[PDB]
Amino acid sequence: MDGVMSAVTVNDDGLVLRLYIQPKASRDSIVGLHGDEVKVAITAPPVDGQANSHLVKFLGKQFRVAKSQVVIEKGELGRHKQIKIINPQQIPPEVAALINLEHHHHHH
Repeated sequence: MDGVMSAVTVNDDGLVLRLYIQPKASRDSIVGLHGDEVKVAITAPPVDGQANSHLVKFLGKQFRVAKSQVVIEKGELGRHKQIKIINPQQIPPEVAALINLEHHHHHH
């Protein structure tokens, strides 16, 4: 929106995943990843029970963590999503690109 650039935060417990869920796409594909936001299209119906199931899955699977480690801080009923990964086990490059800083400047 202005000058902040967010989408995820690394606390002292794990990491937060804040993106914009887009249900009724056709396939769980991240084709709307923004430099300041993240837009993923899940192929889940307009109901949470079905979407939420996919949500806890996509992460729980891709992150391989746990459902007890995946806390939805917001999005339960909104396109927005704020999942929290406690005791992370596997972090995809996607979120790593902002944590691993793929940039360099002859730093020591």
